[PDB]
Amino acid sequence: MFDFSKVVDRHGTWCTQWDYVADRFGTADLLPFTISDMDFATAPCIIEALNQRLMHGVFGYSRWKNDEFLAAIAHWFSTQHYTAIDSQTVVYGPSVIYMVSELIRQWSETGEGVVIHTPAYDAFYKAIEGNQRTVMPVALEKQADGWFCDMGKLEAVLAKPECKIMLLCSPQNPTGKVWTCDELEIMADLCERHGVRVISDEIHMDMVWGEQPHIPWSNVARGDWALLTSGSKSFNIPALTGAYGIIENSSSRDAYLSALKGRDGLSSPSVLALTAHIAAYQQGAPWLDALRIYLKDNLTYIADKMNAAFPELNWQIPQSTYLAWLDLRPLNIDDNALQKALIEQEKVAIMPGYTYGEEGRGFVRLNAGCPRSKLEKGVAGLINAIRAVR
Amino acid sequence: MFDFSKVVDRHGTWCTQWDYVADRFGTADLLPFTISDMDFATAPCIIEALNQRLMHGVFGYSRWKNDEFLAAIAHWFSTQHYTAIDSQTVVYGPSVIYMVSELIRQWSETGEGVVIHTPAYDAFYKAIEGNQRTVMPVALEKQADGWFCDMGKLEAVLAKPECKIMLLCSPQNPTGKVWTCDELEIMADLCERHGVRVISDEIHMDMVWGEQPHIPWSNVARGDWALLTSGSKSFNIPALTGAYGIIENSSSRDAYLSALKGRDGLSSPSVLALTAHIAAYQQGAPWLDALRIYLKDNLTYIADKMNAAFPELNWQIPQSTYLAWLDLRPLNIDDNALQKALIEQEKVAIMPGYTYGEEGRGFVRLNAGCPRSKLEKGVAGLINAIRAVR
Amino acid sequence: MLIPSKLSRPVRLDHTVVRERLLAKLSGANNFRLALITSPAGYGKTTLISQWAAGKNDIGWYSLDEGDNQQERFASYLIAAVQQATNGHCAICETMAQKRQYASLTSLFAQLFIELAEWHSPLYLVIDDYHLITNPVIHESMRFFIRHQPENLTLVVLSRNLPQLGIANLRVRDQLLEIGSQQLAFTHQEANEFFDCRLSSPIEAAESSRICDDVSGWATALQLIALSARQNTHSAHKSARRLAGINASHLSDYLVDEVLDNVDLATRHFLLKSAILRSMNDALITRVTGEENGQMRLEEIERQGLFLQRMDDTGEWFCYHPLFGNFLRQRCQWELAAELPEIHRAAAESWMAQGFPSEAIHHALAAGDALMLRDILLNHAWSLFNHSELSLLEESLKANPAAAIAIAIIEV
Amino acid sequence: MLIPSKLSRPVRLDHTVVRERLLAKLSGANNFRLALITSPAGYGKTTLISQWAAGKNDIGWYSLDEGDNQQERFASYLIAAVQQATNGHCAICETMAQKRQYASLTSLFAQLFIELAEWHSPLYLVIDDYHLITNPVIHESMRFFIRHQPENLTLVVLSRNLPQLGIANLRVRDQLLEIGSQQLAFTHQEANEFFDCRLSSPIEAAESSRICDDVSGWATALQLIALSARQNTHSAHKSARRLAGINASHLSDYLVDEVLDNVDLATRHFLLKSAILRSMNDALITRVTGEENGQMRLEEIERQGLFLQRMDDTGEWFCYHPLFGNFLRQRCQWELAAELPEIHRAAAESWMAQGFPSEAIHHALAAGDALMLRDILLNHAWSLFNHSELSLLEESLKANPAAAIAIAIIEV
Ligand SMILES: Nc1ncnc2c1ncn2[C@@H]1O[C@H](COP(=O)(O)OP(=O)(O)O)[C@@H](O)[C@H]1O
Ligand SMILES: Nc1ncnc2c1ncn2[C@@H]1O[C@H](COP(=O)(O)OP(=O)(O)O)[C@@H](O)[C@H]1O
Repeated sequence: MFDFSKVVDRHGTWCTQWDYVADRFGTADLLPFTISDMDFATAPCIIEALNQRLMHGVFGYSRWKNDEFLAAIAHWFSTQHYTAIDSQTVVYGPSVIYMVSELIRQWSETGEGVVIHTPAYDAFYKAIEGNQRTVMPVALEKQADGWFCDMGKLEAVLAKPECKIMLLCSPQNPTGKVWTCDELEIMADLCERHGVRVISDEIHMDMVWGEQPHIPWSNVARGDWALLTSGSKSFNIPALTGAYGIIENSSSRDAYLSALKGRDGLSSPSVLALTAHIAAYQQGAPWLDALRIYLKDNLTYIADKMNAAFPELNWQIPQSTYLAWLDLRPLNIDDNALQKALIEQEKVAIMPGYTYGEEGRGFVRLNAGCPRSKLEKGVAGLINAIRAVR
Repeated sequence: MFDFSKVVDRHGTWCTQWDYVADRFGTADLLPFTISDMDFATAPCIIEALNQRLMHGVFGYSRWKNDEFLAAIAHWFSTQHYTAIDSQTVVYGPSVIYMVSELIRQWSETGEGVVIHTPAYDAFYKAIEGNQRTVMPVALEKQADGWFCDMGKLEAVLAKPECKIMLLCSPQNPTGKVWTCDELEIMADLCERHGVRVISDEIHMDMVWGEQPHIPWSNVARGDWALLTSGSKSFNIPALTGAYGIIENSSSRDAYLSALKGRDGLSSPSVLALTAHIAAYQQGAPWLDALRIYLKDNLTYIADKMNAAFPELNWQIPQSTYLAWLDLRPLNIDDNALQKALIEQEKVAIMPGYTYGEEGRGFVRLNAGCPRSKLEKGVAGLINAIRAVR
Repeated sequence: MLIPSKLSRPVRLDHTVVRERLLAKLSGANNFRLALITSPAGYGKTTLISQWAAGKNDIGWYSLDEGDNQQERFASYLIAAVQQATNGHCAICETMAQKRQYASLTSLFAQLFIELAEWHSPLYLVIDDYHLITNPVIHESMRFFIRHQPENLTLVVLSRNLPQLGIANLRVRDQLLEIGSQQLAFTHQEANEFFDCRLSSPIEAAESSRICDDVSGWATALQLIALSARQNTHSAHKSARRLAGINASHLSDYLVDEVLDNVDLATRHFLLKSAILRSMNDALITRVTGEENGQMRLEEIERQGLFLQRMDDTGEWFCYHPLFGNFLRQRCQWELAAELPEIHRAAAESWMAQGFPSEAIHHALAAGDALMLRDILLNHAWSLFNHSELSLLEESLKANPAAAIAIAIIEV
Repeated sequence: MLIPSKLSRPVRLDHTVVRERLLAKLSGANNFRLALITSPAGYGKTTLISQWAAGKNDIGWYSLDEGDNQQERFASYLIAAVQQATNGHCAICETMAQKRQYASLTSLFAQLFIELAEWHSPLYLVIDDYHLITNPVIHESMRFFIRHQPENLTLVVLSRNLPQLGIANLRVRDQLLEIGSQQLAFTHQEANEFFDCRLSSPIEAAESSRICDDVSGWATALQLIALSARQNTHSAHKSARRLAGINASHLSDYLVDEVLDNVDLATRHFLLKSAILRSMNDALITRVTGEENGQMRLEEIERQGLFLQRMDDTGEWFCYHPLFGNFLRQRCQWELAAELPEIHRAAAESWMAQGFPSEAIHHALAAGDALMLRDILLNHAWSLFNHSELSLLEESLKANPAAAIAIAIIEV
């Protein structure tokens, strides 16, 4: 079938992981685990579809308000998340974060707030403060089994007269928490009661490992809302910029479309991104299932090795991602010492945790979306660098 | 060598010209001349380069602050416009209009003005008013030989305490006027004297037919300025969204880069757009020269046929474009009657002139960037529809 | 007023096979929150629901049409179905629905559940053809409904495809019972029984089974072969060959060739004219088609097997099967494109005569007769105001805008 | 103060060949606004410009270095060249440059042109190595200069590549004279003459011609083969084979193998130490290298043919050819990486001794000696304030950062 147990070079292709030391490191001869793409080649169906769109030759203006694009999106939702969508509400955007920022500019003024769950994805802070909107964070709490938002503190935050938007990352990043039906119910009710619109970033929707399925925002969605996503992380094609979303209250959908086409002139899509998304959603299910199996095997290998090297970790593989958010606090080790040991004694770049702010102290973020050959070296390096500084 | 005397189907490829009647027409069985791309297939060098980037397979994150991208841009400028550039001032953007809008948001407040020359490109009004900045127009005046901006009225406009930006389209659109050295000198001096920054949109820089060549903004540029362009119109690849520009006063370049990467999350480029631009600029000169010859032949064929059918037109081919901005006012004909005759009696869609506002009354805009087979039908249709309503 | 044809369980199962395979599956429907039956049109799922419902009395029924896509009318009809299921028990919410003194469907449903909690017996509510709803507000409110309904209530939704009801939530908590397309198809034994009960010549069982699979057990396909053989058009296998794997477009020209051309032209005109009506009874028939033995005509049509179905046992209201109905509409918009506006006007005035201004408005705007709406308004301003058909009013005039200006001068 | 080595025309006339065609091309340089000479380093274009300048007296000269990339120093040196070309005629702009009472380079140049218009004789100004300028303000001001200069002035710019001077504007109006890379290369006859005048063994023209083309007529290539044959390293064709089509990297290791290893180690140390100096005279040599017969050492080096060139006929100042100079710098940063800071300090204090605080600052920040800058400051606060070297002061502090923090405390 498919083979993921092979290394593609990725040298000399301008890629931010293998071709650029700064600022991931300084030695430039490291094994990189810092950036959150996957080392795999995308699905052969997407490649063949692009190859066939290339033989056409002409690359004139194209339209995204298609009929095959929307049909493919609806088919993906129905057969992979058992959710039905009104395909006349799907909108296009260059990137997920662009749509997030546009909606923030639309559903709030300057100086008002945007709730997020921390440790949050990096770019969320950039998008929120770049528009001069204040971040209002709510910390997930790790305990016995996974991470748990405390609805008391969340409701206390939402009650503020300034909080207008809730930027929900589902599945969460980097913890990998998949929200349960009950959590989504309560969050939606609280948001509706306190007049807070919701933006649901769901770009990780496909990489779920738990036995409970991820639940879409639209099923619990009320009034104005938005569900933004892309097949980039799922199929490893972020180099073909393109994202889609679902905005409701057609007045808001229309305001967004006006801003996208008129004010910022971004309406012309990338015809190859649409070709990739169509081919992926209509024929990329076997490839994606094989990849899911492989990524779960990698995560469980990490868990075995680590929990066997230091019996007092008790690390469980995350609910849904291919990014291990390792908690090293039960080892009483200092992170700067660990980072120096990793860089110099071992030559392995592993993104530290304090870059996520204060909630990240004591963690590391290990990209597991790579062939096992590389993962073995990475985890051996981490184990050695821990022992050598313990 | 190359062959442009052949018709590519372009049916079923989502293209806004051949697949979408609305709102170019209503009959949906027309010969379309409304949208400003070219019916040609792009250069075989670009196609081969994309094809070779596809066989790699991986489409992870990429970087535009490259060394081959910048080298190709500098080589293009030096060998095609005899202008040298500091390649560490080149910035990237998703589209030309996006960069225009970002700079407008940066170099002015709300309610201030943006000078443009009318008849202006359509999207300029959208970008200027979408940001709630008032347009302050200056009308070119057609006379004996081409169009002439009157520097008296231009200076009168610039003197306003509200005018802050000048959005210079060079070569102009749709008139096709190429500014002379003296015009550029005087405009730059006037702008500098009255504290107006300049944004030079130069996306047509390559399609110049006159004997006097195109002079970039940078040679006359001072203080803060910007020169935005792309190889999209030149090589007919707008379906691979990507544009570049040169911003000066590194504080402004840095503010723009911050807005592009941080606030709007658009920094990840389209690796295939960069591949296309590199291949085009390093190897696409023979193709472009052949295409230049063909387009000038098409424009002169239009001129021959029209000026022979109605000896009182006296239409000269434009200075630089592949869009004929035909002046039909010396025929005393009504445009709505002409448009109805063109749609119904002839089945030929030709963009009317009044869509450019009041300065466009009496003109039509005929896309000449097509094989001659189609151009013959288009011009025969226009001649017939004129005679049948004369 | 409420069109009775929309609030009654279809009947007239003169020759319907009954299969436990599906009735057994539905037997436990009280333990769940939602029974979702989905398949393309013509499955016979609606016939099964009517069968399953013939053995209950505390069960409301609600058939949908595109006009239901407005929210106030939707609420009115839904509360009507609830009353029929509980025998007038929910009076307060009924008056709130008739007087439109509710802020939003969710508040109306909260009030309904206050009353619903008191009822202690199993309750059932059937909503037919949910795919015709495209209003997002209605979807939202129906999700709220399913989330907050009392446990003794069970909702039954018949739809063409997966609806936007928050189904994944229910599937997670095992509160959902589904009967998909595959289960609804006729098996070999059922096809044998069907061709036995309906045909003049008996068919060997294997031959019926061969007809059964090559058409995928699709019910309306079987009905087509049956009625074709009734007139002895073909031997069965030839008609099945004509029908095997037929798509929407080929179904149309098949209907054109075999069902329209094998009747007399008078009945053809009758069908094409009557098609534009949503629900038909004797009065509307005799008004639009001019033929006076209207009830005679309808009952004889139903005897002929042309996809006409009652909507109550009293034989009062009738409806076409949506496939055949839409086909007849599209064919009439050509064969009689000239005679459309006067036919729409006759239908509209006949509707108003029976006391239903809303269908009159629909058919009038179909006709394009402004002064028709003028007379509808000065003839029922009393009921339009006292029953507050205000959104009806805004859409109607807004949908002759220079003539509509009237609403402009009314706006201030 | 102004380093004289930067304001004087190089004057070496030993084995140089006279190229008449290029001089003819330059003969009409007064009719144009700009004479642009561009080629990779080692072309000999600078030698041609000096040859073209040996026959004029009213001609200023200005050699550039990376330190010129600051604007005030640039203006000072440029006005100095103008004075040398007009013999002190422009006094007002000179005092304005020395007192830095100008808003911007454009206003200074406007004042200069007021004075420039009065002069009635042809004027010439040579700016060497313009590729070292990367300041956009300087580019802008030089474009203004070229646009507004009086017609009797002609600007000559020597550069590696096309500069940002608004050249297309001039090319349109035919106010530009270019001498590109191709014209500057030595032809066959010129190569014959060159090898004749410089070698101890006569070279057949065809063999010289083969050596001429296979190295593309590149001047410094020829000089390399010549000096190699002077020590009788090789027969000429073998060295040419070693040099044919050589890139930057292979030029480096060629220099390492053939020019550095074929001298005595004392001279090697002399070269490697002296390389870090921009312009060298006897005093700086005897200070840094410790060898006391400094002028003797320099003149004997220049005799040996190691790319040392005078900067005036008085034999006072010397400079390395930028290729060989940068090579020696990169090699010294390894062979003597340990001895760098004390050498930088000696150079800095010797510069200050001669009255030039700016080069002292440069070499000190190269050494990384904070208290060295402290002493430079308390030793020349009088000249730093009276000659207003304030931007020098601001930059230097960031590169004694705690002292810069004290400067930040001074900031307020
Ligand atoms: N049990 C049955 N026995 C015989 N015929 C049936 C049976 N069920 C359905 N049919 C035939 O198939 C058609 C089914 O229509 P149906 O699918 O119930 O409409 P809907 O679109 O509302 O679901 C009917 O016309 C009926 O004649
Ligand atoms: N006319 C000539 N005769 C002999 N040798 C020359 C002549 N011109 C240049 N050269 C040699 O070539 C080199 C040219 O250096 P040059 O290109 O003038 O430096 P720059 O980088 O400033 O242009 C010098 O070292 C010189 O020895």
